[PDB]
Amino acid sequence: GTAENESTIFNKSNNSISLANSPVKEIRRVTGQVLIEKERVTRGAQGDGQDFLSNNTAFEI
Amino acid sequence: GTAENESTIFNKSNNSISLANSPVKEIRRVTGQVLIEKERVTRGAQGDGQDFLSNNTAFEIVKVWTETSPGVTTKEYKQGEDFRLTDGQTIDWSPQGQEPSGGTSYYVSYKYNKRMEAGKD
Amino acid sequence: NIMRLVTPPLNTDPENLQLGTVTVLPDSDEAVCISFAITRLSMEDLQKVKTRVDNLEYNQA
Amino acid sequence: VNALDDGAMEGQNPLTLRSVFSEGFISLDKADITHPDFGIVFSFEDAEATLAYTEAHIWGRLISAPFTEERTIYQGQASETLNVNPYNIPNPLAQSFQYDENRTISSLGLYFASKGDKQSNVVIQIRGMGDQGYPNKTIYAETVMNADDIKVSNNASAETRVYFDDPMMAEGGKEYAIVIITENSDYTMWVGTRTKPKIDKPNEVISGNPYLQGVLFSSSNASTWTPHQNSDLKFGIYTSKFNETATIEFEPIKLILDDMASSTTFDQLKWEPIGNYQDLDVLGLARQVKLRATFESNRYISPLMSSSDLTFTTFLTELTGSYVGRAIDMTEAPYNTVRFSYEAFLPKGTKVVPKYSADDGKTWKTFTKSPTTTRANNEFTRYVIDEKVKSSGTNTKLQVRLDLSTENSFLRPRVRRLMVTTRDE
Amino acid sequence: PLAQSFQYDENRTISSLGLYFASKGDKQSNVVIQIRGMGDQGYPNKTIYAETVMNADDIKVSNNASAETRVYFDDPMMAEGGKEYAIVIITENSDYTMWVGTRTKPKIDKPNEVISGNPYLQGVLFSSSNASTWTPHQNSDLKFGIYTSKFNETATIEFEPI
Amino acid sequence: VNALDDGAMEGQNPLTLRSVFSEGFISLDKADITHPDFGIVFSFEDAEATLAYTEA
Amino acid sequence: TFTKSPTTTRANNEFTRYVIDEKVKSSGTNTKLQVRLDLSTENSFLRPRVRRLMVTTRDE
Repeated sequence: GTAENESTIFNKSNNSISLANSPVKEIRRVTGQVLIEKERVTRGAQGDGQDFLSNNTAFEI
Repeated sequence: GTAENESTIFNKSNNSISLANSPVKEIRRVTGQVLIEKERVTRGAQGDGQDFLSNNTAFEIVKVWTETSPGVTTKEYKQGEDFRLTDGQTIDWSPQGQEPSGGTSYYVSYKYNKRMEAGKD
Repeated sequence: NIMRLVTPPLNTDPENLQLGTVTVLPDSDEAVCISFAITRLSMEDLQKVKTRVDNLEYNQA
Repeated sequence: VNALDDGAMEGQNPLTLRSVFSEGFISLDKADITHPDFGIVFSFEDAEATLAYTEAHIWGRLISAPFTEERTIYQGQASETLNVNPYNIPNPLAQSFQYDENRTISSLGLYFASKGDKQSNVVIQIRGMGDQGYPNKTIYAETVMNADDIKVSNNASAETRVYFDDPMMAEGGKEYAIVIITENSDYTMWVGTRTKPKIDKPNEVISGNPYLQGVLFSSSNASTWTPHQNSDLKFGIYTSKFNETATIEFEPIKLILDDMASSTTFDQLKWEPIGNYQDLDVLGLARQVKLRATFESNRYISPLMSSSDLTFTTFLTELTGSYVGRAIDMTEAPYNTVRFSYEAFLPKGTKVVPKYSADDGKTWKTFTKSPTTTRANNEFTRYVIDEKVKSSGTNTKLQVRLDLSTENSFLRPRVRRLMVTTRDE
Repeated sequence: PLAQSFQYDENRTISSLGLYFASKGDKQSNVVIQIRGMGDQGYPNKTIYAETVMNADDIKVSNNASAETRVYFDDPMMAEGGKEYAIVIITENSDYTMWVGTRTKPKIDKPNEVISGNPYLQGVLFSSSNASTWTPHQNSDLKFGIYTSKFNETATIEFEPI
Repeated sequence: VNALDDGAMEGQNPLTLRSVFSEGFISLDKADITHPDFGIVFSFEDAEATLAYTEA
Repeated sequence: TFTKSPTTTRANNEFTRYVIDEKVKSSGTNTKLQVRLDLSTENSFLRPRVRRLMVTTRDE
């Protein structure tokens, strides 16, 4: 069996989270929202242009 | 090339969202938080048991209540002493508090991640 | 299927008698065996069943 | 059959009869009274279930009444005023009665000395009497009377009439008690007391008991009743007798020349305007046209509808709903055959569709077989279905349902004595 | 004997009762406290769900209805929602009195104030000469208090040092 | 199951269901309270039975 | 005393249903029945509780 999008609200006070199905073979992906502090950027030479971040999955600044 | 977990905040004022890469072949999967209102659930026969929701990707319970007539709330159940969410699949009545009577039916409202369907959603 | 939902295969071939069902736990040596074979009833058993019906209607009265 | 009369079921993990389910319609315990399709009202005195009216501009007149009322019980002597809530005035009442025969109670007569403001209301109920001669918690009828409907007078002359949406069938030899409840502290009623002067004739005094077979009661919580042996309310009970047929005429009223074809198409004995129509016409193009409706009357006609004045919108309403029983766990008794039995009374333009679920109401099935019919009485007919619901394998759950619907408000179906049994064959 | 009816709108676990006595008998006297069910017609029945014996020393008294004697039962009383139950107080001694609140009467500690409404609307004071036939007092109710409990995960006892 | 909810039994020569016995713990009629080993106490509100405290 | 171990089914958070089905007599038939339950505790605070006792007999 495959489970996808299995979900939990994370707590700072309790890091551990459980999986619903007991006999787990392997985990394909764990993912969640992460906050980065103080990343360096250099401004591109074109006027009014685009500067790229270190990750391609950003969604609020 | 493969793009995964391409992220965009959904705004009620503008339903459209753009894809970053131009020459798109196929969309593997679209997934978003959805709210269900007034899902009917039937209370199982084991006391202090678990009742299964219609979707196995739930994560928060908004309201659990009964009505004798449309829009008249007969009782509302208090999360954390009457019931709790378990495994993201079930309302669990193992807490000390009140529960719906065995084999009766009641309403649940909850949030879940829905895999969206092309043409339909 | 998952252990909560798993069920034995459905068969109606008259040329076979079912003896029972074996359930194997997911990735384990352990298995649960149950026998369900359709056993006969002898005339003594049927008379005993008739007496039990007699006692039932007596208790109903 | 024995389970039909048991009438009670535990709230949490109930012991439940395997392969048996029955509903005597004598308690709410069997019913799933919070399912979104649930829409019945109960009549515990008759052990019957039915539909109540719901309100979901030409006016109509009831020329021929479906029944004629008669005042069988009337206690007229009055001497004093008693507050409806004596034990909570800063700084409920009942009155018992009985009949020697089976009578159909259609309406009640009461006399109020004073009332509250416009927004206040009074709840009128009929409750049964226990073996020890006191009111019980069972309620056979209930209605809400606003202040404008409650007439008042300073000489016990004004008689406010109370009507119920379902008639009260009073069995002979059984005591019943009228019950009057209101949260307001500014409601009073006339009461006749022995040895006191009459209000309108002080020269005379109430010599004997006002009503010998009844007793006035008072209570601070509508549970513990204090009797007043020497006092009885001033009240009158009306009993009705239904007739063969009833008639309505709508006051004289889409394109006027054409619309008569549409009108006469829809108005039909087996379409939504069931009432066997007739029509009087002037000159074709006239907006002045007079429609007339007629139906076969019966003993279950609502006294409220009969008393109240109609419209073409309130009339010709589809009342609908369901009975739905609590789901039953048959894990220890799997089944594949079901015997569905019930008695239903079906007036013109009514239906009763039995259903079951093998999955806690996640889907609903319908029987393919037609029921065999046996007549129970003049009204009710017994419908029985015996079908092998599953060709192979066995179900492990059962939930039972009955869907009631109408074509108009006056004619409604009734059901009773529902019994469902399951087998493995 | 006297009794006082009460009810709850939910299932509650009754753990103890609170009563107020104006006077008591001698050392050897005792009072039997019981919880009995309420019949369909709003009167106490013969069924007894709890019973205990309170000695004179356990019965606190006061001249201003300030002393509260606490009654505990060996088994908790599970009160079902929507059902009426009646505390019952029985004693053979004729020197036992209790405070009662009656509508329109002055309060003991505040004579300037009077009990305007019913003291407890959903209950009725009862009296009987044999604990079978009860005469209700609609305008009066006992001064009492009922305690309900919520159980926790674990309990711990500590003993004095050896 | 039906007999579980009866809770009534006659003293002298009671009619009893053949091959059936059930106790609802709602009345003393079914119980042999005079037995030497009888030391259980009923809780009719819960229809349960348990043990009362005894110092010895 | 019964030689078989009971089969267990859960009722609610506290109680558990114990069921025993045993051929008490190999040959012949009994003519009397008297049901008994023996309760015991290790301390005063923790005690057992029993309910819904049902006993039925058969001839097989």
